[PDB]
Amino acid sequence: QVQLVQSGAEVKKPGASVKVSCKASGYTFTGYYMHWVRQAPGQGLEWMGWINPNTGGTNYAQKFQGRVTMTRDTSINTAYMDLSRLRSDDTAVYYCARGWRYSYLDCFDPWGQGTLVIVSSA
Amino acid sequence: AIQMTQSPSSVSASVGDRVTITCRASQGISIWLAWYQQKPGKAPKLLINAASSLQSGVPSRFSGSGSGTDFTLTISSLQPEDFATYYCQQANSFPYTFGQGTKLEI
Amino acid sequence: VASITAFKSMIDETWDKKIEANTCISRKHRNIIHEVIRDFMKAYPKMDENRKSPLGAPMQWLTQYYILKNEYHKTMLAYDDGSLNTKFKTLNIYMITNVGQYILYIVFCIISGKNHDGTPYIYDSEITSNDKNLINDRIKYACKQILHGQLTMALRIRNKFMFIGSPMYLWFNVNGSHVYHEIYDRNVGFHNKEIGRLLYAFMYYLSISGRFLNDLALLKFTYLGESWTFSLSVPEYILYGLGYSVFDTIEKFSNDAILVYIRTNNRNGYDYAEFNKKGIVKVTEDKPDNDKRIHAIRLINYSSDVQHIHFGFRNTLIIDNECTSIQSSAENATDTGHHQDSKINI
Repeated sequence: QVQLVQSGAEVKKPGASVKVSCKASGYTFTGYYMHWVRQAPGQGLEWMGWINPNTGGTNYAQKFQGRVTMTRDTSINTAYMDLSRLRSDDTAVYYCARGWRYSYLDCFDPWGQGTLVIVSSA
Repeated sequence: AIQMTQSPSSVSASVGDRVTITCRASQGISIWLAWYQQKPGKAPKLLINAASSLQSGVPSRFSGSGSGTDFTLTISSLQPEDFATYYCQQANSFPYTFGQGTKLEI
Repeated sequence: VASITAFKSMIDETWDKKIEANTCISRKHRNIIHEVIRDFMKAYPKMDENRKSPLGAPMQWLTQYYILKNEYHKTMLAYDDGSLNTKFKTLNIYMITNVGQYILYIVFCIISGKNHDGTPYIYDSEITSNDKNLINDRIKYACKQILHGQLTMALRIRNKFMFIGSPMYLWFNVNGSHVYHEIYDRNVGFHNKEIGRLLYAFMYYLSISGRFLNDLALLKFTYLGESWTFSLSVPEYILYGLGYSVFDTIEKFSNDAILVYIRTNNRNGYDYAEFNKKGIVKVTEDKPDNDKRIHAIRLINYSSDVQHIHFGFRNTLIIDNECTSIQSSAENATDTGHHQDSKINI
């Protein structure tokens, strides 16, 4: 079964950085685009970008430009997302979403588990 | 950014009815629309791709249609497992903007 | 920089090879030319808002105001003391007798935005002109002049497989049928089977399939805002001339299965990826070297008529490396050797 196990919830501070992992299993990690979509509490979905595991290229959204560095390690089929300059509005459930088919940059399936990155000063 | 707007933000329905969800786009997005289903506390699940094609494992009661800036997701007979939040997703122009969401209640 | 180095090496290596009968440009050199054109397009993708074309015409690759601002053009002209630029100034249409001279002249005329006469494609004072007829006539004249000059060289030097296709931005609202019925109406010699066969295949395909096919399109390309819709099989020469690559954005509007050829293998065959679903297709595989990159898409369907079904055969969808084995005519077309091919998306 195609599975996308993510990291646990991280309680970070403003101005820090968060690295959310995404381990893939059940399918060939290269050949399927890995997308990152976050969901703010009480709000909708926001798209951050995709990373091609076979080549290493990326295409980030303009809103998340200069803050997201999507790296991958093909030895563990693991996808990494790093978000710097964490403001108070970055608290969301960060999902990693595989493409719905082989090299299809259209739709996302499955969507993983999610990581509740809580950025607060408490 | 191509904004996606979903009209029936709250659609109450019962088991055995027909529900229609409409997703209008600001600009023409061709046939590239994806419908999702997010039950509370769980990850979203894709149900229809390319606005007219059902994904594998999705029941046949779901049926999508539309082109240009008008789209429609139709449930022929509602089931107790179909009460969730539904999202659109355009892919014609980056970034891939989702919708606000439509929730079904009993 | 790598594309410019490959261009220099190709020009230096092919500067003494004489254009003869049954000569052809190798796959490595074609990929070098393709990469040069793509990098020239990518260096200045969009246009400044101060000088914007209201018609949507791609002025960023046709106007001298944007060519001299392009950094790739400056680097190409000043790579090694302008050695390529110095050789360019002693080349014209009626003096080329070498393959390297042909390649240098055509590519430098394409990337400098100048016709073979010497005039620019679109003048700097006509960027914001709303006259559709003027801009359309300029673009069609540029494309037709490139193709005519290549066919004139083909007639003069009696060559058969010399082909540098006009890029995608020189086909803005340009009817392919008009181009074919204006170039081949005169110079009946062009109709000879020994003169200009690859150009004939390039122009005949674009005369039966338009740029935009509306709801009849089964495939669509996209590269820096330039789109093209295909309903039949797309051979290698069409994608090579237009400038599209299989690693670009490909949009499938039908459930028909396509075979996207990406590279060649060690068993004298071709590796392909098969897609049979609606959606946006972008090949995740790494870009091969310039000697092993192939751009061809074959539609596995029976809806296409038998009149133009010969384009989907293996030996004509991909240009053969051997010059004498290149198949372009409908009568001389074979579909053999699928054992040598392999599947990459298993």
